[PDB]
Amino acid sequence: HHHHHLVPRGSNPPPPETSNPNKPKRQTNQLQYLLRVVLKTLWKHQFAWPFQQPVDAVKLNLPDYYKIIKTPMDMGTIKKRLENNYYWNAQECIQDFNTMFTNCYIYNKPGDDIVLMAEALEKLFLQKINELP
Ligand SMILES: COc1cc2c(cc1NS(=O)(=O)c1cc(Br)ccc1OC)OC(C)(C)C(=O)N2
Repeated sequence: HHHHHLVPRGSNPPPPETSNPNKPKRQTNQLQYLLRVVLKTLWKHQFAWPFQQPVDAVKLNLPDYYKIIKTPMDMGTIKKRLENNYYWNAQECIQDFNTMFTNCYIYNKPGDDIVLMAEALEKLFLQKINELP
């Protein structure tokens, strides 16, 4: 038999939503700070790049990534959610950051370069969180 299962291929899943008209939303002091200070300082950091977009498991040759990580999250998605006023409160946005960091610590090994990057970003995140209004 000449079917060698070379197709169909893998793919990335659809990315998290960044819009949802029926989701409850608010603008709050805390959410404005989350965009203007928290997200924008992490985004500009030289360790941000692995976290600036949904994980492209196809490009990165990480075929196990979406087998292990079932609640993906990234700063591109968070940025867009903040820009779109998607959240109801600060907790929803903070939880997204916490999911992103937790995913990184699940997927990778302590001491890995990616983990060193997440640790540094998480330290900065926690510092900025402490000055939330
Ligand atoms: C092993 O390659 C990677 C592992 C991760 C990763 C990216 C890669 N591949 S890579 O080419 O971006 C890469 C980044 C660093 Br830092 C070190 C080695 C890498 O690939 C070998 O980012 C995410 C998906 C957020 C992750 O949690 N882990």
